Amino acid sequence: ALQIPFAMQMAYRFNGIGVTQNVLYENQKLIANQFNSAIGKIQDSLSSTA
Amino acid sequence: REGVFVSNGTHWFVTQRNFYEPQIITTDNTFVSGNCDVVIGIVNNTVYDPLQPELDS
Ligand SMILES: *[C@@H]1O[C@H](CO)[C@@H](O[C@@H]2O[C@H](CO)[C@@H](O)[C@H](O)[C@H]2NC(C)=O)[C@H](O)[C@H]1NC(C)=O
Ligand SMILES: *[C@@H]1O[C@H](CO)[C@@H](O[C@@H]2O[C@H](CO)[C@@H](O)[C@H](O)[C@H]2NC(C)=O)[C@H](O)[C@H]1NC(C)=O
Ligand SMILES: *[C@@H]1O[C@H](CO)[C@@H](O[C@@H]2O[C@H](CO)[C@@H](O)[C@H](O)[C@H]2NC(C)=O)[C@H](O)[C@H]1NC(C)=O
Ligand SMILES: *[C@@H]1O[C@H](CO)[C@@H](O)[C@H](O)[C@H]1NC(C)=O
Repeated sequence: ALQIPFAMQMAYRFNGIGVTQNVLYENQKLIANQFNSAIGKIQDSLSSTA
Repeated sequence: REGVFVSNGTHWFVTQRNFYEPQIITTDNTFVSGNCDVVIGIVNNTVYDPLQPELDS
């Protein structure tokens, strides 16, 4: 394992889909909130949906 | 454009992700987008513009 900051790993993940990585940094708070909210929806989904 | 920024402690370089090869930061190695205010954890350094010493002759 080689350490790398998570906001910098996600920029590599964005280049890996052909989205130029400035699109992450210009939207980092939004992308973090969409991710945090989406993990929220997993808990609500699993907690209710047997 | 490709690779990642790194510092040896005193100087800033750009390097391909999978093998340490420190290169001077230039307008060829890098692309602009927007301005300083939006990016979390941006830093200040010169970016060398290779054309300017040619036109300085
Ligand atoms: C891109 O989409 C997101 C939604 O995922 C937009 O963010 C929302 O913006 C409104 C106000 O315009 C807020 O009420 C929401 O709470 C925001 N959601 C989140 C998760 O932050 C975003 O504005 C859109 N951007 C563009 C340029 O269309
Ligand atoms: C970081 O890299 C720079 C450039 O390779 C190093 O600066 C050079 O250091 C040598 C002596 O070690 C000098 O002869 C050069 O003139 C220096 N060049 C410049 C542009 O200053 C620097 O020493 C390195 N720092 C560390 C902590 O390794
Ligand atoms: C990067 O450099 C700029 C200047 O080029 C720094 O901006 C100054 O910041 C101080 C403190 O907020 C202000 O008093 C000055 O008026 C600012 N100058 C300008 C031109 O905006 C900036 O702080 C530096 N950033 C980092 C992370 O080192
Ligand atoms: C990095 O780490 C510490 C703790 O989170 C913090 O004080 C510092 O401001 C952080 N820097 C950036 C660029 O996030």
